[PDB]
Amino acid sequence: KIEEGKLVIWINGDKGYNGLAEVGKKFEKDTGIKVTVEHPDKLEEKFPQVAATGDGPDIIFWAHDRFGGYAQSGLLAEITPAAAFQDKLYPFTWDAVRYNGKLIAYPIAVEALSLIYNKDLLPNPPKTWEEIPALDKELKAKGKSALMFNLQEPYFTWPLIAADGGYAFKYAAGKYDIKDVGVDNAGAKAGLTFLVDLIKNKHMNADTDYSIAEAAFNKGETAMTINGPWAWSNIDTSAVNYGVTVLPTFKGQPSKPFVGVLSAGINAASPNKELAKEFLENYLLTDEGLEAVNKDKPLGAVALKSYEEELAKDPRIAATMENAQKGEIMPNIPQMSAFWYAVRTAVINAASGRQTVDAALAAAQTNAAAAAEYKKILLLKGFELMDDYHFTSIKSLLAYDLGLTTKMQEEYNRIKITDLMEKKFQGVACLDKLIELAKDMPSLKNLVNNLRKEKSKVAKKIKTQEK
Ligand SMILES: OC[C@H]1O[C@H](O[C@H]2[C@H](O)[C@@H](O)[C@@H](O)O[C@@H]2CO)[C@H](O)[C@@H](O)[C@@H]1O
Repeated sequence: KIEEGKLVIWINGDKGYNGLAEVGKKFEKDTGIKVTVEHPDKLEEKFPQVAATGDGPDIIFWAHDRFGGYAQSGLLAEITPAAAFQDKLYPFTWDAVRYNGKLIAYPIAVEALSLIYNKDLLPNPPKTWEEIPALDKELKAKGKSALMFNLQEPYFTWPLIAADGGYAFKYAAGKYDIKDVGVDNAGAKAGLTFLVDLIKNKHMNADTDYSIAEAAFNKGETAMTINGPWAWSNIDTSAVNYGVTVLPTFKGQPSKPFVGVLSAGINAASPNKELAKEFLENYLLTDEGLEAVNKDKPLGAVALKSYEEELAKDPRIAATMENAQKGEIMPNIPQMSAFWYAVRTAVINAASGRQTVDAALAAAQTNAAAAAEYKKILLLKGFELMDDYHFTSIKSLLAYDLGLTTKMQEEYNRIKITDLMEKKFQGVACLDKLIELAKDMPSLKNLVNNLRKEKSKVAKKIKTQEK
């Protein structure tokens, strides 16, 4: 499926993919091996879909938080660099790409969000979130606004949720406790409430996304944005005299961004693993290779010691690391996918008014901790106890809810439907839905009765967890 004798690379559309293609051109000139760089939409979801069957790119780039899930799924080749190469990168960046004792990617660069501000509109940026409402009032009187940033991805709101105490998974005695989630504690609620209050008081708009915020800052319409180093080169080309600085404090506490390590993994199905390693170690992870990417879109604080010694003198990188040091490196555990999905739903629902802050975060807390368990019940006590005839009928009844074509209704197995069903009906909702759909099927009445019992069992187990 994957073509032998060339390299296909996937990297996100906000990174320096034209600079990476230039590294690939040098590789081709030395070796004759052509290197194609692509930036597919929804890359972090598309890779595990195609790689599951042995398709996809030779090399996948993403922040390290997704890579434990990919490795658990067997989608990644183990990385075994010689000690001489391993010593060229900072040890903590190798930690970010180690999963169950195995290196599963090459670390490239350390990313953290900073406060970016327009020095002509705002010579002295605010030290606190709490000052921003008054600043917005003052700027609105000049036809401007104080702050716009992407409110569709929870990555950008996390620094504020985490500031007063919110967390993802508790790190306890050397490992993450996948049952101890910190998204509905008092600190998380306080931060999300402040965000929702900014929207209620017309200092931000719930529909603001990456493109809208970037355009508004780079056109000089808003005084501040929150973004990572990849954003700097577009501001450079704009007319904005900008600075990069520490994020504002909340309730006197630093904002705590999730720190990501841009990482490159090798597809377990690649027939080009030797070439992919040669490209990543000896073409990309060099001063000249990282510079080629960095001049396109800045990487942040790179993992390669020799080149970071040059970048560290840049005040923008100093600000990036100051923010990174106030935050936490993301876990790479497989549960991160469910965490991000739950938190994305909570922030969007709270910002839009669809849910209160308390209700939105309570659901995200339960579902980040318990989605896997509800899915196990749905699969093993629901779908695997019904025959193919009834499974086909249930897929037909779910066709509108899950968007299933006739071919999808034909090809999708019980594991896939379980995944899709819980994405649509999060947590306990997926059990309720199957119970509702199978209430009236005569041959499934026994199956349905036990699902009610299973639903009750986990409800008890969920409470014993919280107290
Ligand atoms: O919003 C949740 C999202 O956050 C992170 O994605 C970041 C990425 O790390 C940055 O490099 C940049 O591209 O922005 C993304 C947010 O739009 C996580 O890495 C990702 O897994 C998670 O879904």
